[PDB]
Amino acid sequence: SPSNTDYPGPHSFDVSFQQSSTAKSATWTYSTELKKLYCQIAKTCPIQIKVMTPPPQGAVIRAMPVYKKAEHVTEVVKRCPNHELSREFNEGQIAPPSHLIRVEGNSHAQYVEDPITGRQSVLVPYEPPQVGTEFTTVLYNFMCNSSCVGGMNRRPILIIVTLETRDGQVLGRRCFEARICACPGRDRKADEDSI
Amino acid sequence: MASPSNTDYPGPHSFDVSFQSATWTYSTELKKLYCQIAKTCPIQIKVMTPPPQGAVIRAMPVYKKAEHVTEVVKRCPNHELSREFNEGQIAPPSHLIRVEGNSHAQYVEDPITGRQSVLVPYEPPQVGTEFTTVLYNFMCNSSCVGGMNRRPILIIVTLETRDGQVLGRRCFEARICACPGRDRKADEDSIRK
Amino acid sequence: ASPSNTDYPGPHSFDVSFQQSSTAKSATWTYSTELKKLYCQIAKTCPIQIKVMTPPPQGAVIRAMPVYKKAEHVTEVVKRCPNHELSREFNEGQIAPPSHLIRVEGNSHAQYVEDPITGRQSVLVPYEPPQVGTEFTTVLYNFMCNSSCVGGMNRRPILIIVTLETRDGQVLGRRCFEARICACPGRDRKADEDSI
Amino acid sequence: MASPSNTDYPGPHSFDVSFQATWTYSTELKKLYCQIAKTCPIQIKVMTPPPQGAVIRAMPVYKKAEHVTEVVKRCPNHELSREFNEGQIAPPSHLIRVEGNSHAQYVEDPITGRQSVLVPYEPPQVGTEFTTVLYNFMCNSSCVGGMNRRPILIIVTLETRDGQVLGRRCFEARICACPGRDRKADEDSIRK
DNA sequence: AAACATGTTTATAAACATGTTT
DNA sequence: AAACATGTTTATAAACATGTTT
Ligand SMILES: [Zn+2]
Ligand SMILES: [Zn+2]
Ligand SMILES: [Zn+2]
Ligand SMILES: [Zn+2]
Repeated sequence: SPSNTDYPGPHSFDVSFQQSSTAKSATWTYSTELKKLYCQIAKTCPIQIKVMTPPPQGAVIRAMPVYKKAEHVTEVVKRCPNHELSREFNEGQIAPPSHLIRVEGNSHAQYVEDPITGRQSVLVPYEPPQVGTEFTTVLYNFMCNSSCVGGMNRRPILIIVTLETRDGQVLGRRCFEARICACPGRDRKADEDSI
Repeated sequence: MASPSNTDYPGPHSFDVSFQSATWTYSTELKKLYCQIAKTCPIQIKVMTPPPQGAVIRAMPVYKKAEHVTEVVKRCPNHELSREFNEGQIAPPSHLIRVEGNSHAQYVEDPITGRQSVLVPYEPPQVGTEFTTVLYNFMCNSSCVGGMNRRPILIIVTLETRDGQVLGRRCFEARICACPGRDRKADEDSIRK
Repeated sequence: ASPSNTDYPGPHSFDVSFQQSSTAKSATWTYSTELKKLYCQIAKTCPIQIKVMTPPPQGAVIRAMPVYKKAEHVTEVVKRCPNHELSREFNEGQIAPPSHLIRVEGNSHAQYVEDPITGRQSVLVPYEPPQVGTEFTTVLYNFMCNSSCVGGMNRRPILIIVTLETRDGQVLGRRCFEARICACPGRDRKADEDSI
Repeated sequence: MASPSNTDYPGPHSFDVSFQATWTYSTELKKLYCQIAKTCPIQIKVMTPPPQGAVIRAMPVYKKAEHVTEVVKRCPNHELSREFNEGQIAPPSHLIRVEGNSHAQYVEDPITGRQSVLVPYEPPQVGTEFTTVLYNFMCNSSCVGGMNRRPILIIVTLETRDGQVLGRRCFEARICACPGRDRKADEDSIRK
């Protein structure tokens, strides 16, 4: 299984989320001390990338899902069959109906599965912020609820975004739990009460 | 052309269907069958004069709401592809309604309407019995995402002639779920408005 | 392959049967004819009647072997549970291997055997014709583990396979019957009868 | 010698035992009802600190005189089972085990053949009034081959580093399948 | 024999978790 | 959001099966 350990690296690589509009019906929200994303299915979710020094030639940013619990870590993460086949979300998407993770607003994006692992992930060429901007925004879409039967089956997962060299070297990586549900607002308020 | 009818029609042979926290339960006041997925479901048929020769009983599911009638009812992709319930089995894996215990049961998909249904040759009751029994199994919960997506359905059981002329028709709403008992009691308290 | 339980009267019209089952409510054993099933308490002796219409061969013998009733289990040797195999109780000064489920009492020539390859256990007795004026040869069998014995039969129904053989193991006839070793044969048998 | 004593003896340190479902304890019948191998929390209480190598021994013994002379052990079935016996420091025969303590030491008297398990005594956590020991019982009271439904007592003894008994408390233990059911049973049974 | 004892199974019912509708 | 809807998981109680005691 792939590594899920925070490694800032040579470019002080960092992933973060802008203000999570706590306005009750927020399409997504992020608990900072739970290191957890609560996101509605398919809704666009913006991620902030910061680097302390410019990364290499054609570096890239990959996002890969994986289960949190040890008993499952071995199993790939993809869209439950019902969602892989249904008409919605698939209309005419340049992504494979299997991949739980999609990127938005970036035609240079490229999806991929590994023959040896059969692990699914999406890659995007790194691109420095625009003038007077501190972050580089990547737009993500999560295609299955974390409770789809025949898929995540209510099994927690976590996103492992990593920065890499044009040819695979791991320049840095960060991770956060991701619960893609219907009421990120409620499911977060509640999780913050279990303690 | 139009969506299959759902109006009760006893017909020349006075054709009628009826039912005898168990596997299922049937509300007569709501004419609605509550039942667990894939569990066996006994339906009693009754005629007052013998149907013709190759007379058959066909069961077809159709959405209840006008908003959905035109869409064929089928199993959700999950279940249609799952090995569970489809291993040793002659029913095409997509058909919602199957009938167990009758080798002559034939499943059919309309070549033009795309609609699916299962027939069973008509056979009078056993001697000293007043009811011919048919055993249905329903293969998807009403709530199956990808399938019924919780849209209610009607079961249209129709007595026909060897060559598909309808001679009788009875209909009932079917709610395949995990807790027929609970849910039925819910619907019953709901009208206790 | 898992030993044959097919009824086969053979050339000598081999047949096993039971005398009065004395119901008594407290019998040490009882036998249902309609269920072909023997009910009997652990270790209590069990008289079984053998009949033949023509004398069997020379070294002709009678072997009794337990085997599981259900296909799902038929491949597992039937033996005593560890508890009873290790216990001093019943193994006191017996000539019989402590692991063997079926024993025979009142016969010095009785001989226990484990198949080197199959590892199956059985007990044989040299067949002897009945005493003068008696129609049946009698064989006293003992069953050393209840059925519900944990780590042993663990409530898995068995069948006993009594067989008539030639001195050299050729089967001359074979009969079978289920065998439920319990504490209240009277109750359990009535139970099975109401059940139907 | 004679069979191990079972009379409560608080002793110089006011040694006492108590209990705060997988288990339940009847105070009127001084009896513990609990499921097999499941974890059992027992609360030790003293009023002054015991000596140095002070230990807490737990030893099981038959309740009835008809059986006291017999050592209480696991039935051959469980003793030989892979179940509960895989990675274990406790001998597979020992009925009582202690979980959550690497210092726990199992002993079998060379002469009496009796088996128990000791745990070094350590005072409660700061702000806590009780030292807690976690015990596991590896056979059902009913195990054929073993207890064979014969009732047993648990003799928890506070001892000197060299085994001189300093304190002693006892309680009957019934390891069964439904502690709730059985306790209610005995309870209704005496209410008669 | 009748009543009890005691580990397993079966049945019922709440409590959960989480998506949709009012 | 507040309420509901609807499959799962947990908790409880009965019912069983079967050996012992009275
Ligand atoms: Zn999905
Ligand atoms: Zn389905
Ligand atoms: Zn045994
Ligand atoms: Zn045991």
